[PDB]
Amino acid sequence: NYLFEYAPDVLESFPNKHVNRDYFVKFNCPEFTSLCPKTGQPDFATIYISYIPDEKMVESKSLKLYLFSFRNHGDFHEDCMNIIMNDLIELMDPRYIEVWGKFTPRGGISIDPYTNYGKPGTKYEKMAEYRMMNHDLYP
Amino acid sequence: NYLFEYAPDVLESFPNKHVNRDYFVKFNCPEFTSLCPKTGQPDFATIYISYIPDEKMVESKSLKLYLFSFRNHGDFHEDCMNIIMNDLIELMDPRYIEVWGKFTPRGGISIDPYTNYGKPGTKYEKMAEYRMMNHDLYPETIDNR
Amino acid sequence: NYLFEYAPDVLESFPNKHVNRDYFVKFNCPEFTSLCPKTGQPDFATIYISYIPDEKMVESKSLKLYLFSFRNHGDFHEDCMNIIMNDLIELMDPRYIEVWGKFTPRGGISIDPYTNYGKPGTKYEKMAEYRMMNHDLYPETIDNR
Amino acid sequence: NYLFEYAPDVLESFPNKHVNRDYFVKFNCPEFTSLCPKTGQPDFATIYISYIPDEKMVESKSLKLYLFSFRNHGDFHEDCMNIIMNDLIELMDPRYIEVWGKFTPRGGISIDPYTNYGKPGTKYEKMAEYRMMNHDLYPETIDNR
Amino acid sequence: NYLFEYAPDVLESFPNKHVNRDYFVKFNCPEFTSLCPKTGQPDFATIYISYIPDEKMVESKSLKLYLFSFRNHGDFHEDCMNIIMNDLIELMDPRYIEVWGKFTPRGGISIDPYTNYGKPGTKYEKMAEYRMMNHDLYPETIDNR
Amino acid sequence: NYLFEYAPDVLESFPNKHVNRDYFVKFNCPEFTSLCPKTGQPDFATIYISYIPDEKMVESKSLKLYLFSFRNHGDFHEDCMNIIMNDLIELMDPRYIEVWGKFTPRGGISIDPYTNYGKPGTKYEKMAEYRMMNHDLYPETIDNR
Amino acid sequence: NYLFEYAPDVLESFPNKHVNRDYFVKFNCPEFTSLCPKTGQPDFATIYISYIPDEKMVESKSLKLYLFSFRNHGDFHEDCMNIIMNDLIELMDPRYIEVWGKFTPRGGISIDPYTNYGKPGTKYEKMAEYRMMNHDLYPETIDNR
Amino acid sequence: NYLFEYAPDVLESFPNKHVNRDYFVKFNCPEFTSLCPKTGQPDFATIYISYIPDEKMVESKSLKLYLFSFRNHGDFHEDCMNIIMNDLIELMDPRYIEVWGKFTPRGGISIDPYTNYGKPGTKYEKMAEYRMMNHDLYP
Amino acid sequence: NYLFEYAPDVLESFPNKHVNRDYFVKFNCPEFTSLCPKTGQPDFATIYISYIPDEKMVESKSLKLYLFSFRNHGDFHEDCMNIIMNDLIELMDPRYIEVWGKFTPRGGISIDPYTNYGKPGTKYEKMAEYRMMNHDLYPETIDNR
Amino acid sequence: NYLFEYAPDVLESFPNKHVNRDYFVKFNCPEFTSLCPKTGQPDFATIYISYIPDEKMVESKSLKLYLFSFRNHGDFHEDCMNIIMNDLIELMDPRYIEVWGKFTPRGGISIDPYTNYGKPGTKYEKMAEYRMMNHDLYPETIDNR
Ligand SMILES: *C(=N)c1c[nH]c2nc(N)[nH]c(=O)c12
Ligand SMILES: *C(=N)c1c[nH]c2nc(N)[nH]c(=O)c12
Ligand SMILES: *C(=N)c1c[nH]c2nc(N)[nH]c(=O)c12
Ligand SMILES: *C(=N)c1c[nH]c2nc(N)[nH]c(=O)c12
Ligand SMILES: *C(=N)c1c[nH]c2nc(N)[nH]c(=O)c12
Ligand SMILES: *C(=N)c1c[nH]c2nc(N)[nH]c(=O)c12
Ligand SMILES: *C(=N)c1c[nH]c2nc(N)[nH]c(=O)c12
Ligand SMILES: *C(=N)c1c[nH]c2nc(N)[nH]c(=O)c12
Ligand SMILES: [Mg+2]
Ligand SMILES: [Mg+2]
Ligand SMILES: [Mg+2]
Ligand SMILES: [Mg+2]
Ligand SMILES: [Mg+2]
Ligand SMILES: [Mg+2]
Ligand SMILES: [Mg+2]
Ligand SMILES: [Mg+2]
Repeated sequence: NYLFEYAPDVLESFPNKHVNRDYFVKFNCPEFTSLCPKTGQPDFATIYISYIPDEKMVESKSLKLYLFSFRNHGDFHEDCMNIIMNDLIELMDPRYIEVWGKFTPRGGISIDPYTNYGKPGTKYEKMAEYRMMNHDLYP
Repeated sequence: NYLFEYAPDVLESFPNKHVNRDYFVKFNCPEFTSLCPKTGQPDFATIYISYIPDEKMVESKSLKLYLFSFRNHGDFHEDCMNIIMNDLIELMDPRYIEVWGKFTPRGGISIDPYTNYGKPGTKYEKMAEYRMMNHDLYPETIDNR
Repeated sequence: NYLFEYAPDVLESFPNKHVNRDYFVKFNCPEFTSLCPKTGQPDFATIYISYIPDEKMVESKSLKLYLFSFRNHGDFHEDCMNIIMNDLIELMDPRYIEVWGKFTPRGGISIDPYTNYGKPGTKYEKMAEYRMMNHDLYPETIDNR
Repeated sequence: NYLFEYAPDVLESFPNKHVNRDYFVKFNCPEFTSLCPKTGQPDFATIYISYIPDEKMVESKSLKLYLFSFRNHGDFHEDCMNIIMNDLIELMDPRYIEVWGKFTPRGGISIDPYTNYGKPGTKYEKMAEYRMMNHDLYPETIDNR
Repeated sequence: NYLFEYAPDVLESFPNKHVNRDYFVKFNCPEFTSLCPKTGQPDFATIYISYIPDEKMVESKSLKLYLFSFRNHGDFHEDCMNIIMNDLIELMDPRYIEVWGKFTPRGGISIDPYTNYGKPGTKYEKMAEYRMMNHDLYPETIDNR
Repeated sequence: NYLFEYAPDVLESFPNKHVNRDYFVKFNCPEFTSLCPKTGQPDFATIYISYIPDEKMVESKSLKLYLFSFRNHGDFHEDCMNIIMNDLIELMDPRYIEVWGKFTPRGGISIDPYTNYGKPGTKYEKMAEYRMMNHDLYPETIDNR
Repeated sequence: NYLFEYAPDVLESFPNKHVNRDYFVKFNCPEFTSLCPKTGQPDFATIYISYIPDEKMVESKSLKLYLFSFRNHGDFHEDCMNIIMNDLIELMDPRYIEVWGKFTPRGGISIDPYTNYGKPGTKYEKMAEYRMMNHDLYPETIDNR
Repeated sequence: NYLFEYAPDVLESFPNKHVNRDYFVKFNCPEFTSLCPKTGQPDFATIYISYIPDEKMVESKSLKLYLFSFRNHGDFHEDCMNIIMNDLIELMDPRYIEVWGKFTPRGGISIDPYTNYGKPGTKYEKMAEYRMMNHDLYP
Repeated sequence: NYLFEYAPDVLESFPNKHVNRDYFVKFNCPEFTSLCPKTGQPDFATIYISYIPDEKMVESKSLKLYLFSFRNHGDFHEDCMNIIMNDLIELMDPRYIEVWGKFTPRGGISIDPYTNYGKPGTKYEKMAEYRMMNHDLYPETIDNR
Repeated sequence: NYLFEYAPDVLESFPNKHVNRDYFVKFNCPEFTSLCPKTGQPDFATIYISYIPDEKMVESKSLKLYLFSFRNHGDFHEDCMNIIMNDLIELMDPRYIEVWGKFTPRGGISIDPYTNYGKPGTKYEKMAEYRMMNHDLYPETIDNR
């Protein structure tokens, strides 16, 4: 009973009851897999998704169906992370978000795509830039 | 007989005998459990609470009884952490507090909410903000085993 | 072009380099996944496969593909570990084989099936029998994280 | 929506498609909790349950509900392990089963009861006596942390 | 209040509801401490106590009270493991019991006494001998850190 | 003989032969134990104490004697880490010092107090604040085993 | 001032208060050091001694002083283990003793001598022989790190 | 200053001062390497050597030069172990000996050659057979 | 046909698949060995090599061979780790590279050299500089076994 | 044949063939032992020594003899770490050095002194202050075993 072709319509949110404070929520996602765009051969990752909400929070079970909808779909690793992040923004429009994918290595290349976004003009935009900068120093 | 419905009133406090300095007290709470509000399904976590006290300290036995009262209480994980923190800010009026909840997976996915608080306009507010900006730069590895 | 419906036909063998000898060959697959028959929801495991060949060895590439062929097959985990063992037995006529499966949890519970075989009448059958009587005397610590 | 008063009847089985082979299945159950009989206070454990089937497997979702069904039932740990074992023997009439429960400490002491059973008059009874007599020759280091 | 000088009387038992089976129960006890009989200097150990009950079980809190009773009691470690064993034999009349204590080092050398018992005349007696013959065949690495 | 009620006087110091440099010395102290002030029930912790000396160092055996002096002394853990810190500040007048205690759990919850200090007015004072601001950013996994 | 030349005379013993049963006492001795007889080069080991006592027990402090006396004493590792055991058989007249020495590598190569002894014509002689026949069936992994 | 072509003459022994008792000595040897006989490509192992002496013991430093003398020599893994064991017998003529080589795996094959020998006719001959039998059950 | 005298010429490169990106590529060599210049005696290590490519990647086969070419080269370990880094830099023009070396002990002491580089002027040079300032803040426990 | 009374003069250096690059070299030294100054009793440690060279490397065989040279010399642990650091600064005049000593426990307490140095007025002095101020933010678990 499961969309395994790409399905952002599945994502869902509930209100944040604590808009006064900045807090962090992290989803750990070790069951992520999707198709590789050229070969067609499955790829696998743990996805770590962290966000500071503004007014809307993503619902867990809807994030899980969302993540499954990748199982039978192909696009690259970097884009894949931007896709996930952008839908999550579209969904929540949060103060801050980051999506870090850790793919099983293939040739010694730990292909570990990292993206983030802070709300434009705000102190989050600078936190993005700062966290991004940090990311490489010890990934 | 224990009360397993939500009970902020249990919480008790005693005077900090060492107000003149900043120190950190941590509680490790591996035995935490509650209900998913939509499902009724139980959910489990380890909660870390750390706080620099001002004039009042939380008494452990009461923190135990307080965390038990979640046992048959539905709420989303993110709310619980915020609610636990608020009851503690209300009881204690701390310089600084953080509550970090690490829940066991559902549907493959586990939720780690982290909230903090510094006393407004003080060096602790800026502290809350530095530890938020910097929270979890190096996320630990999670395989669900 | 990869088959994501169950596909035994993709398994291939080659001549064992030392028939003279008993050596274990070990395969370790951290990315097996299949469907769960009741609900359609995906399942995840690391499969450990060890065997002592007679004349034939499984071509390690083709085993990878074989395992990916489970990605849309729907079966229970116990059954899967037995299908994989059987298919490998049919392909290879091994002296000894075992397949151990470590699933990620569902509902808080994870399921580790372990199945073995040794050639009937041989000391390999004695070996499989002893390994079953002694399997997992000390289960590893599991907290779903 | 869920039963949390003790309910054996929630247990479900399905046929073993591989009756003619001995294999092991393990359930890791890190989310168990019940009440202490005198005090009323919550107990916590990881339960490991490994069993060899004959004709009936226990369905995991149903084992889940069955384990939940202990959240508000009080019993001593030793009892609980034997009750769980007994309701699983009832349900499935298996060749061999073991239940090993590892509880969080109280008063500094933690209690880890281990119970097994092999179908009487068979090699499995001997496996039980063997696994019992060799039980925990090397107990894992415990420091309560 | 809490008796800190030695106290067998505290120990309490309750019937075994499952006498018709053999099962093990273990107590992990990482908080034990006692006195050295010449010097008067405290010593510390983790004690493991595993036993197969017959009709009576030891009540957990009474055990914590019984082990507290060594806090200001002088004895050598070898004697303490035996005394502890004897008081529990006397209270319980168990089918089998063992007491393994791991002490923290002194002058560079730690002492790990291990004593057991089985009901004289029975298969449990032979158990004790087997477990004693085979005790600690692979001793763990200790580096005093 | 050995004083088991609290005793600052025992502490002793000796000159630092290397005052013209900053260096750290740590004491690992896994054998500490004390009383709970309402109940009277013993508690246990590993305490880490690290400090940067100025002119005086703490003499190791005197420290063991000083920590013994809490064995029959009632206090809460938060106060003990501070008292310990104050007696060593008073004895030593160190450039920097911290005392981190990790207690064993009670009713499921362990308390890890962390306090520090640096000479007021100096760069060490800023050290203390930095180490306090950045304390325990990644708290360790505790499961009470 | 301590004596660091070989000194069997230091060893002291006290009565076993529990002669009526067989129990094992283990000493972990991580701090053992001596000299290579040809080189003068110091050599280091961890020694495990385990023994079922008869009427006499070795006193730890004396075992400490005894093992120190190797500090400036040359002998091959295999001899030391045999000599340590003999001094202990001479002092104690035990039912059973084993001494297992694990030395740190020289020239890439480390030497693990293991010796044992059962009281002649008794069930302990047969014990010495069973634990010799079976010694180290599963050697632990050594990489020199 | 080191024989790296095969050199059994290097081995050396000293008397056993305790001929009354059966005891075990084990050498752990993680620095073993030699040449593979066909390809010519280096192979690597930990060698665990255990013996119960009779009257003569092997000297450590001479066992180390002996082991080095393999560095530049080629023969198979199984033979290699029998070679080491046989020289050690020739040297010591012990009550019991076993040589277990654990080579870095190459294709998933843990090529872990195990040989032993008990003194012919004695209770060691049966201990050999028994330990050999044990070896496979959990190697 | 393999060269066992030092042979840089055997290293080969290929086009980086994602120049667009920063990914670490990691090589892990558990079987490096070379000669020690003073004494002629062989030396052993595990070499860890990580780098961020620009346009070129080292062909992993040829790196294996390159490393085997040290088998009769005589040099110190610090020098070796630098020769290997240099040769890799010359071959690949990497953005960032580091080589960490873990030798087996000689005389009781083991030597772990660590060397890095980042393209001069780039943020990679900032990266190498920070990694050197922060390298091995917590050395792993080493007991030569 | 060997010096075991303290002897700085045994230290030897050789030129750095890679002067124009900062790199780290670590010495793991698990075999260290000295005498306690008052008691006369043997002390034991693992010493970690990491340093960045300028023009002179310390030769390891000579560091070996230098460390042996402490076997019969008495000093306190804190002193010994500073003496070792100082004789190594003398010998090599390096960009940066640290000596971290981890000693076996006495009276329950073990002492782990950490000392560093960066060449004064340079970036290395800042690295020392940094590595000092961030020293041991997470102390390793110690249980004395
Ligand atoms: C149940 N506890 C539950 C169900 N869906 C959830 N979504 C989020 N974000 N958090 C929860 O705690 C959820
Ligand atoms: C889904 N795969 C599923 C649902 N219930 C199960 N029960 C058992 N025993 N095994 C499974 O794989 C199950
Ligand atoms: C509470 N669960 C409790 C209290 N006392 C106990 N004693 C034993 N043996 N087992 C328990 O589970 C106990
Ligand atoms: C003190 N507890 C002490 C001192 N010496 C001892 N020797 C032995 N064997 N056992 C002890 O418990 C000892
Ligand atoms: C007993 N030691 C005890 C009981 N309750 C406590 N609460 C706090 N906060 N600290 C303690 O040390 C406590
Ligand atoms: C020095 N301790 C040394 C030198 N050679 C030895 N050979 C053997 N077998 N044992 C030793 O302890 C040796
Ligand atoms: C032999 N390789 C050797 C001998 N002495 C050494 N000293 C140092 N520092 N490094 C080495 O590789 C050495
Ligand atoms: C013995 N080595 C000893 C005795 N007391 C000591 N105190 C300190 N601080 N350091 C030591 O190394 C000590
Ligand atoms: Mg995990
Ligand atoms: Mg885990
Ligand atoms: Mg623990
Ligand atoms: Mg240890
Ligand atoms: Mg733990
Ligand atoms: Mg090791
Ligand atoms: Mg080691
Ligand atoms: Mg330890």
